[PDB]
Amino acid sequence: MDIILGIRVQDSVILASSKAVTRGISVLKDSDDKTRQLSPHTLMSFAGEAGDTVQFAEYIQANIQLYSIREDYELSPQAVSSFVRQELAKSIRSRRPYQVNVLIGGYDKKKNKPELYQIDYLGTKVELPYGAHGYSGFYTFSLLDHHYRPDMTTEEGLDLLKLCVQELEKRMPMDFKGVIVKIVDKDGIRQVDDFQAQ
Amino acid sequence: MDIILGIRVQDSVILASSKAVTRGISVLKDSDDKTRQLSPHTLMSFAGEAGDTVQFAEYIQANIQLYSIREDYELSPQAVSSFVRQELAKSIRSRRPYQVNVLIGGYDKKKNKPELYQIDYLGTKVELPYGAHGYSGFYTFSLLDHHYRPDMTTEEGLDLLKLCVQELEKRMPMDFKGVIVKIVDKDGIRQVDDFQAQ
Amino acid sequence: SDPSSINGGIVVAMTGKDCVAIACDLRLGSQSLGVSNKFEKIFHYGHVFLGITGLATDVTTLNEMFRYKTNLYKLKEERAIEPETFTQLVSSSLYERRFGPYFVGPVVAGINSKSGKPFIAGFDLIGCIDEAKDFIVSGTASDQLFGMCESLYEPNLEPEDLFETISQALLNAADRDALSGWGAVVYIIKKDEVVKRYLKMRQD
Amino acid sequence: TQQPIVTGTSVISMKYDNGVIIAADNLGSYGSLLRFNGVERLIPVGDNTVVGISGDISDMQHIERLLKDLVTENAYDNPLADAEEALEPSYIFEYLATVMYQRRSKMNPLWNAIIVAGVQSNGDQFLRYVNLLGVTYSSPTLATGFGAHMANPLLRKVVDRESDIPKTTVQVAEEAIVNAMRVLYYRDARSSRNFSLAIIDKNTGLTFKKNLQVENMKWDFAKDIKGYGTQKI
Amino acid sequence: QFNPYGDNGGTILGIAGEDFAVLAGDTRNITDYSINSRYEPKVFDCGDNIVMSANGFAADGDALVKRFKNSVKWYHFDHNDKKLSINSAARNIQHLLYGKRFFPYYVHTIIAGLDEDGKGAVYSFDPVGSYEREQCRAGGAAASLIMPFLDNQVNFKNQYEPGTNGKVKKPLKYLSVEEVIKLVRDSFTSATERHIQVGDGLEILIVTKDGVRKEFYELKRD
Amino acid sequence: TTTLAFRFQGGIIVAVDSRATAGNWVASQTVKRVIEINPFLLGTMAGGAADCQFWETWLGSQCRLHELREKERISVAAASKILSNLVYQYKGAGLSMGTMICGYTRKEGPTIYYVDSDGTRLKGDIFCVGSGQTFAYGVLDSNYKWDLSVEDALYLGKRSILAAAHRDAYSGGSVNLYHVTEDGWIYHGNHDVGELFWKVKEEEGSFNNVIG
Amino acid sequence: TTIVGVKFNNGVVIAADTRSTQGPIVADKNCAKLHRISPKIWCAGAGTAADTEAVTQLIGSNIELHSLYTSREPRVVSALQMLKQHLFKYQGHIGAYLIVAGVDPTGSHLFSIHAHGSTDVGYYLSLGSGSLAAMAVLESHWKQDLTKEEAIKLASDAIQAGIWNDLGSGSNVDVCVMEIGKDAEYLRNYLTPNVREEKQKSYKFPRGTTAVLKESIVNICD
Amino acid sequence: ASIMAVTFKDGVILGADSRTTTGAYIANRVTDKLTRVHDKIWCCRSGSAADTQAIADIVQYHLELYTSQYGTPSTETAASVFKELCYENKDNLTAGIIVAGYDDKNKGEVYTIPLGGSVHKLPYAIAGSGSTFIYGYCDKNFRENMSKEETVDFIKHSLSQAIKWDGSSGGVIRMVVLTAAGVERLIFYPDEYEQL
Amino acid sequence: ASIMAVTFKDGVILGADSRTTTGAYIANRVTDKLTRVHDKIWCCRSGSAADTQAIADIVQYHLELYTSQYGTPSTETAASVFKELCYENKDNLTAGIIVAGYDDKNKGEVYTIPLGGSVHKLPYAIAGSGSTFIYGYCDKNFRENMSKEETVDFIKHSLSQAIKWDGSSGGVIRMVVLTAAGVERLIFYPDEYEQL
Repeated sequence: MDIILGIRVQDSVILASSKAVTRGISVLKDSDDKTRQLSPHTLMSFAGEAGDTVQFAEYIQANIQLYSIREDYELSPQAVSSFVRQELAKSIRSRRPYQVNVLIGGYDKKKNKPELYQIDYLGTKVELPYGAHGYSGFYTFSLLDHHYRPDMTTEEGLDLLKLCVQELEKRMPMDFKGVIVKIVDKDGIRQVDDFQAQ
Repeated sequence: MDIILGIRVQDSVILASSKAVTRGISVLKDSDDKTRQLSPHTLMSFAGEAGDTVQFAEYIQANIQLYSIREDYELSPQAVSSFVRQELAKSIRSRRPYQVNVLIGGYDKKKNKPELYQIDYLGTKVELPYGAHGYSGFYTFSLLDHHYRPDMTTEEGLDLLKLCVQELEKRMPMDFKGVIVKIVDKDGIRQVDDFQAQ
Repeated sequence: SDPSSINGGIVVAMTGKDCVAIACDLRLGSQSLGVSNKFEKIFHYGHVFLGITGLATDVTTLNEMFRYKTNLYKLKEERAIEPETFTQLVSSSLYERRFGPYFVGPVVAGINSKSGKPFIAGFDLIGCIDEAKDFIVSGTASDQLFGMCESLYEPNLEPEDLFETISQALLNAADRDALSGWGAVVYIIKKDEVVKRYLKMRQD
Repeated sequence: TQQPIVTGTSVISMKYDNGVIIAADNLGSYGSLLRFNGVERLIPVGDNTVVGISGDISDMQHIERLLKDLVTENAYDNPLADAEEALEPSYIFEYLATVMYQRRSKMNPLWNAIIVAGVQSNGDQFLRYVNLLGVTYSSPTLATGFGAHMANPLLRKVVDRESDIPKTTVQVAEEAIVNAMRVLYYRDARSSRNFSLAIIDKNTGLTFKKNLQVENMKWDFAKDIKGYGTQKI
Repeated sequence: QFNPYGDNGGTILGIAGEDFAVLAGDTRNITDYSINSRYEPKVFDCGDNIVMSANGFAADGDALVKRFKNSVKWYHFDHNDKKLSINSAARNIQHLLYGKRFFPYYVHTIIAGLDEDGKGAVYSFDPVGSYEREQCRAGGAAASLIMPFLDNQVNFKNQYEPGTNGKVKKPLKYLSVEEVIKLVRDSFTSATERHIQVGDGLEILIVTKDGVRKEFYELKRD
Repeated sequence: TTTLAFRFQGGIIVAVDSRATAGNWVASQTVKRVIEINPFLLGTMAGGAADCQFWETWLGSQCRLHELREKERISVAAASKILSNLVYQYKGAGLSMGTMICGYTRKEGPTIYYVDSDGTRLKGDIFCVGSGQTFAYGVLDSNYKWDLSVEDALYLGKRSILAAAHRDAYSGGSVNLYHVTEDGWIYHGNHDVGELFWKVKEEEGSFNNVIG
Repeated sequence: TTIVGVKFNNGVVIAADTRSTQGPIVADKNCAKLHRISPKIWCAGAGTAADTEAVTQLIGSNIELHSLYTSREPRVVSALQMLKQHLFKYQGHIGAYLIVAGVDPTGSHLFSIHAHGSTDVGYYLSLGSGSLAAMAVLESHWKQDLTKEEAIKLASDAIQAGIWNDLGSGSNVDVCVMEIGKDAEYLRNYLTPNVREEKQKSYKFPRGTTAVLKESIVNICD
Repeated sequence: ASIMAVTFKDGVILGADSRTTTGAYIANRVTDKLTRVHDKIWCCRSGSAADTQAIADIVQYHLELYTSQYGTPSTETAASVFKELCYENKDNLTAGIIVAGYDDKNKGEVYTIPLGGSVHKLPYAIAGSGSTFIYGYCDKNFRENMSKEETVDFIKHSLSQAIKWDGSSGGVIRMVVLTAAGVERLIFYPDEYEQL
Repeated sequence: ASIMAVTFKDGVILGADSRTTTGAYIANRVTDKLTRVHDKIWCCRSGSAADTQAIADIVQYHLELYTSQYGTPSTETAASVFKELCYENKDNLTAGIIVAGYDDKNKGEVYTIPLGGSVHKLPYAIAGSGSTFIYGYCDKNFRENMSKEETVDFIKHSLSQAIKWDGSSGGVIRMVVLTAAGVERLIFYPDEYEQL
């Protein structure tokens, strides 16, 4: 793996996601959006097993675009979360288990708060200020512990994010070929395409 | 493993050598000279097993600085090569075998030609225009095949070298944290410390 | 490797004079890495409490499940479900998946509202009901908690006293445990009032 | 790193008011085949020590010659070989125990459980166990291999703690030891009806009984057992 | 295959006092599920006011005790009957254990006596000879049922001064040999209940400047 | 286990945890993870408990033996290469050690060598080793100037160890601090991680997601 | 676990210990291993705690419904045949080892059922980890045609043998006496040999010892 | 186990030991290895007690039902019902069985069903763990058309040996005599068969 | 293999089959499993042909040399030289041997050395693969102090059986009679021992 990051601030949630796709010996693509939009104000980044990864995220995309369309209501993050969880917990005692880890981040239009949820391929779900899957956590959690305030402006938090990626490029053996940073707030899901040099 | 390159031109031999030292999970050093000088006009880059690597190259350094000092003659490259080979071939049916791969490059002061030798941990030795150990060869040998002339100036050959490293940084999954390029010619062994931006 | 201990955590329950206590740590971690310090292992259904240790995605699943099951008991049975009963529902319910178990170590604790009798019990992942007058322990510090309780416990503790006792048993086991800690919470359950205190402990 | 072949089963023993008792059947078995029927697994040394051996019979016969050899040595240049400076249990034990642990530690163990029983120069009861690993321990009541499981519980009902030893007559110990051997033959599948039993009193010396037999077995009730549940006829 | 190792169980605990030290162990010696002896002692007087215990596999610990008891006989003959510094026997044991580094004495091993200053000392060992000096360490199967309790009732951990909110740690006192003995024989009566490998008897060796004393207390036999 | 060492203007800082575990069970938190080799050199225990104590204790001997025979102090470079060589001699016999050998000599300056079971010997400026190694690296990497007040840089070690003790289950307990000057090393106490965590949450404003 | 059964002249009696072990630890020092199938058909459970309970609860339920279809007292030999065939359907994957005894209209019965589905009829039987300790007592003291009080002493004597001489068994002695004439009597903890001597101290903490961060009241009913 | 069955002038006789062992431990030393599937058709069980019991139990039924409808079952039929179970279920069973019975036409009939599930009709047959030691004694000492007490003796000796040499065999020696005049159960105790 | 040795009034008799098999194939059907280590001390080989051969070869020497220096060797001694080899080399050998011989004092003496390396003196002893089938016949039909032709017959029958039942045994039946009056080698062919 395969870098999946995310930090929830005051007014939004931010998700980092390595750009690289590696097939054993060669790096096949240097530009992979490792995230599906689940709805206007809810984003899901993901990493894990080869094919299992995308096929899951798209199944969830479908099922949430369907509940959106049906009740003409934007399903709240807490709920999209607790649904994605159940769908993983279901597949863990199944025949071939989805082997996928995800970060769900979105804006609860009703509490006007940002929320970040972390769910592993087992169905283990917990809500966090910041989170990560794979080994991404070891190099970066020590920095977040230290520099994180929950009142951080969206700008203050992008800064702290670049600092983590920098540490991962320094002490991590994998060449993950950068990140794509996406932001989720009241206005929805936008992507900062000026990052590896901000 | 761990990038070991080398190309022999018209008037010299050039050795590239990844700068990174990785201990499983963390990258411990970003600046490793993976090469011992065997004598004024003979250089040996190397990669392979953990401790086995250095301990060998130094044993060879000693034994060649000893033949140098004893006969006050600078042992020729062909010979330093065929000695290092025998020392590996000896250890392959030994109790614990040196697991080391090496590139020996140096200037034969008597033929006034440059020479590059490639030797794997088994004692497999052959002389080449260009060479590499580990997987380094797959991404780069296709380029050398194409762009290599044996009349290449030392400058023309540095250019072609940068081109190989660039391809390795693009299609290779390991973050090897750069190279150190050393050059061996009539004047001896000097190191170009302006490379990842020449 | 072992499922019963990737995530971590412990839960402990005791009886006193007309009261009961149940407590846990707030730790959730993948192996060595601690991930959350706000992951409680104790859930309630009416006046019956259930602590569950072990694998997170199963601790969570069983909460989600017993809410469901007990919510319907309330509607269908016209009353809130009793501790003695709920116990027997956890047994049969766990043993449903005998050959593909939920990797959990449940502890039931609460007070029978008709008889006012204190009640605690614990299970293994396939539903054996260990009912016990004294105390029930569970988790990655199965051992350490048994050690503390066997010494620190006397029966018929007054509530304000049994909080000190149960807190000290939990705290001091989790400090000798690598995979437990990071906070703690302790419910003290009188016949009609229920107090929930969080604790101060090392954070390593 | 060997493995047993011809084996002999349990050895059982307890101490009492004056001396000690040890017994062991006369069967060495090739796997599931009760092959050899005249084996003696009580080895007397002097008339103050009896050594009982369960486990690999080939390694037992070796240990036997080691003691016949160790008795021959003791006598050399020693006018008191049949008195003061003659062979004591506590010696014979510390010797075998030293060997067993040496052998396990060369990864070529002697595949046995050994119980050294006897009386010392000074009247003291001596009873101790040592096995192929070098493990050593001593209880008022010791048995090896299979006897450790059924024989002990019966004997400990006579000598539970040390304060019980002086109170235990000799005919009581013998009666309790013979019982256990009967029970061993009811329930141990690698057992013989023929056994040997040795008593070592601080007064009467070494009394070594060869060619005994389990008597007074109760099997009358088997006639009334038919079927395996439902069956009546 | 042949497997040269065992478990004989039992459980030992060593506590360093201010002017004394105790080193306690149970008397039960087992193999698997059967009982071997109810009395076969685990804790030994080695002379020069040093008591030790090599617990885990009996044959290996018995053998290690023998070998050190002998290292003392010869430090005498070799250095004119000199007393073996507690701290020096510890180091000699490191070299004993590490001698068989690649085929170790399978024992967690503890010694107790008095340091050259008269204060109490206890040392703990790997099976390969890592040693550190300890205030109180338990080794053995029931190690985990004792330490938490000791941490709490001996080093007063997680205990605060009442009504100081939680800012003043309960002040560390120092304890009569009679008090430490209380905690020892309650640590054990506890363990005996919830560990099947513990019971039968409890033997404590006590080292003062006056020498070594043996106290013995019965334990549940189930 | 978490151990770390680094060079700076005022010499070398060494910092360690003290937790030692047998699975889920914490058997001692009173472990001297820094080995006082002789009064001018330090080693860091990490990997195999005994394998470190022992060969570095032995190193201390071979070091004295070397100072008597040459009436001059042994250089970090050669102190370490003796240990590296002795250890490579037992390759894959099952030795386990990962240690930083630290010293400050007339001729070499502050000098740190990382030496491990494999036979590796590496001169560096910053090394962390153990389970919580990645956590230390994180704190060290972001807050490390070379010209750090000997007092600020002693705090940095105090804290790169904290970051780790927190997350890692297998690190924790208390922190040992050492300062290495040309004149020798100076102990800087044993600060219990329990109490230290709280002290740092207040003064730093950090660890903000830890309700206390 | 230790369980036994003993036939006497006008009935049968079955006994068990009370210790449940997860590995080397004792989880319940007193769980009853004495299970009821029908009023006068009880059985002793050894093996997987859960399976002796579950497979008892079941056969006993089916057997209850069957005594109602048939308007007839439930027979030991029914509970045997239904248990036998259930356990066997399950290729031994259900870990129950039972001593099944009782009185029905056909007399006194005593049977043992192993997990793979084998059954044994006898006059004295023992199963479980102390099986061999108990069977050694039974083989020494059983004569044909016991009496109620003789047969009880004997089964309790045989359970003790297990308790002491086995690390797998311990604590108390449960009994159930099924006389042919009378109702069944279940004497829970008929013997209590293992009572924990009074501790050396009392560890009741002075109120306020524990540091609290946040406190609050949760609501119980809506 | 350790079992056999012999035919003679007046009928057939079944014999067995009584020792079921799990390991080195004799779990039951009085086992009834002679099991009844019909008035005068019985079996000898050997192998898994749980398997041989389940089968005999299931044959006892097939034959109780065959009696209901179609009448009294040939000894040959009892054997066919055993084979059909053992063969068609070979992969999951460990049972070697000897079916023996008396009708009036053929008198003594004996069928041995080895592990495979094959079926072999014979004058006498031995089986069970401890049979290996008496293939010698039996082939030399067996005769056709023996008298009743001649056959009891032949069995008592054969099984006296099997038990001497086998650790997985022992207990009492059970016999069951199947003739026109009825079913007679025999038992011989250790104090008796060892002194031979 | 399939071998035995019996003592009697006049001495000792050794008997064996002649079938060494590797697999299902009879590589030699006329093997001399009766091997001579001295005038009137012979052995019966069973187990690895390569191991039993090497050992007997090495014992033949030890005893030729013992004769040179110290004189004629007790039958007991031959046994001790076998045990010492078999036991002290157990980890690397698969051999079960029967040593038998005649001196004038004791006459008939027989020692069986099982695999372990243990040694057991006995009146008669059987061994080799096909022994399992005659433990029954032999215990019942053996007597002490038999006559010469009584013992030949006892062996002919015992071994006639072992070969009937064992696939790893067969060929001709070899005997060797050891008495004061000398060494007499016997052979009985299949057309003869089968008709028994």
